[PDB]
Amino acid sequence: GSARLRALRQRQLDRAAAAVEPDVVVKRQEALAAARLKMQEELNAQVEKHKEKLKQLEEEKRRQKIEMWDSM
Amino acid sequence: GSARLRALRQRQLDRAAAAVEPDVVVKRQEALAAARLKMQEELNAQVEKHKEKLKQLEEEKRRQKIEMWDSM
Ligand SMILES: [Cl-]
Ligand SMILES: [Cl-]
Ligand SMILES: [Cl-]
Ligand SMILES: [Cl-]
Repeated sequence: GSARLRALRQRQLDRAAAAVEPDVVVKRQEALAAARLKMQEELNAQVEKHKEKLKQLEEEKRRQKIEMWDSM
Repeated sequence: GSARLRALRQRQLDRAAAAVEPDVVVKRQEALAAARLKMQEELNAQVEKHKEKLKQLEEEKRRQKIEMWDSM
């Protein structure tokens, strides 16, 4: 071994432990939570868009029937 | 006037009346009804597709929540 290698190991240990230090853990959670919020906003907007489309399609179905009876 | 013009008028009258002759009326109705059936089949398939999408989006919303609680 050597002094340089012993220093390298210690720095690797510092890096390995840093992944789960409290500042890192909270920042990484905040990043995950912000991504989840964005994705929930997008899912919600899609849900509303599909509901609106279903409303419109039902109205077109009703119109097709009325139109027929009107044309008689 | 003239014989050719009197014949032309009579043929125009035949054409004008032909639009509402019974064979024409039934064939034109069958064309309208076949178009309506096609459009109703397409509306119905769209309705089912949007319902399926809504089902999937609701499942993704639920998954996002479970995943969070699981990650704690
Ligand atoms: Cl470590
Ligand atoms: Cl849509
Ligand atoms: Cl006529
Ligand atoms: Cl869809």
